[PDB]
Formats: sequence, C-alpha cells, structure tokens
Amino acid sequence: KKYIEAFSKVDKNKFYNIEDAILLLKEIKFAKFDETIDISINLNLKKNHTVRDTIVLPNQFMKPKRILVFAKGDRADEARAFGATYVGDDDLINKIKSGWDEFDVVVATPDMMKDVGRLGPILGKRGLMPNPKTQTVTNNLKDAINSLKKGRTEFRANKNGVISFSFGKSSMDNEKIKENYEEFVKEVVKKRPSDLKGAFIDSIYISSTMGPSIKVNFVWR
RNA sequence: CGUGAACCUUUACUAUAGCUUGGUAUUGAGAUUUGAUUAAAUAUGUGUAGGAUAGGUGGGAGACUUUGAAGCUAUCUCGUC
Repeated sequence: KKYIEAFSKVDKNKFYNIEDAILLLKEIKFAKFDETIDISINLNLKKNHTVRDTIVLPNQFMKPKRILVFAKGDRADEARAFGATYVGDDDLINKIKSGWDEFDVVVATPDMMKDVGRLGPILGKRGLMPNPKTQTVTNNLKDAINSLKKGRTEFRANKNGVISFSFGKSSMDNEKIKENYEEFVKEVVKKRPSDLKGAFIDSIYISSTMGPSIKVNFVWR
C-alpha cells in the first residue's frame, strides 16, 4: 500500500536532480524507522576492468563502528590515544580466534600483519582482514581511525557494471545527502578508466530503505 | 649466336570477350512465417548442509495489513517433480 503510493508518487520518465530526488524520496518515505538511503550507479564497466576505491563521506551518518587496532610497540598506545574502540595484541588475535567480533572493522600495522595472517580463516569470512588497498593496513593508524570516524566507505563495482553505495540516511539533511552523493560521483568519475572512451557512468539512481528508486539526470560538469 | 620475329600448346604470367551468381535501378500492392536487434512488459535462478528452490548486488529489522490478513481450495507457468 505504502510502496504502491510511493511508486505512484515517483516518476520514472522524469529527470529530477539530486536534491529534487532526495525531496521526493523524503515525501514518499513510508518507512517509519530512520532509513539509510542508498545510491545505485549502473555505469560502463569493462569485462577485465576492476572498479574499487575508498572514500570518506563528507558527513558521518552511519552508526559507530568498532575500530580495532593490531600493532606492536607504541602502535597500540598510539591507536588507543587516537581513540581505538579496541586495542589488541597476540592476545587480541587469540580472542578473535575464540570469537572476538565485538568490533566493526580491524586495522593492523605492517608488523601486526604477521599475526593478522592467521586471521585469514577468521576475518576472511566477513572480509575484515587487514589490507593496504582499503587503508586498513598502513603507517597511519590514526589516519585510518579518523577516516572510519568520519564514515569512510569502500565502493566496489559489480560484474554487471553496477554499484550500490550508502550516501547517508533519510533523516540526514538534503544538503548532506547531496554532498555525499556528489563526493561519491566525483570519486567514481576520477576512478573512471581512461581506457574507456565516452561516459564512464551510464545511469545513477537513489533508493531509500523502501522507496522506489529514482534515476537522476546524469550530467557531469 | 641475337635479353631477333612469327605461329602453336598447356594445370607459365597478366588481362579480356563470352557465360554465370548476388546487390541495386527499371519495380507495385498484399498476406503468412522464421529471425535478428531496439526498448518496454513480464516471469524465471534448487551444489552441499541447511527450517528450504539461498541466482547476484548493496540499502537493509521493520514492512505490508477491508485498496481484501492469516491462510483454506481449485488451477496455471517453471519444476532440479
């Protein structure tokens, strides 16, 4: 009923901008609970091309994430000073192997990767193993913690050239949602492979928790 | 003997008349059908264990609810029945 009404109130042939689409979604928002609005981008993706990056959203609208630190020497103390939700050691590795999963993400130092290697069979189930590609493993443990606090998220491209990121929540302001979407679009464009000629992104739409997806006018300036 | 002729031969080289096949112009109206592609409608997707038909992605814990709920029955498309 509510979904039918929202679908009726959404126009598929209309090309509304980001703010207009956010306003329409908020008006058609029949989900009583605060809903995180996602963005689906169906762009030109190459067969052998991999699309993956990480971007810190301009506003932190996601719930707190348990940031764990795995480092030796002064690395654990530095993470604790930066505000690590959990600071661990080989004892932390043993706790994880026992089932220590009260945190949302795990970051490790280059040395702590020696113990984190045993975390492949444990962390690899959820994909939380430390890595340098996503900034989880690096010399800036404080930088990774700050990005996680700001709401850094990893974007990936599907096998059909599609991606589905989170731009915030319905309760978040229209300006905040627009800023997050613009930052994500700019990051995607900058990651757009130069080996492809034309439009890197074909279409972009925004869908709420239950609201029908609305495709915005894809204009790059 | 001459980087000379002529005619003749052929699975020597390169062309060509003739013959042949397709497109197009002369050259129109119809109908049926096999397609392909364009989108849109719409369904469909069962390793294993597992509550069971778990295709994938992410948002994702509330949503739907006389605009006919649970869910009874008949029946249809798929069925790995």
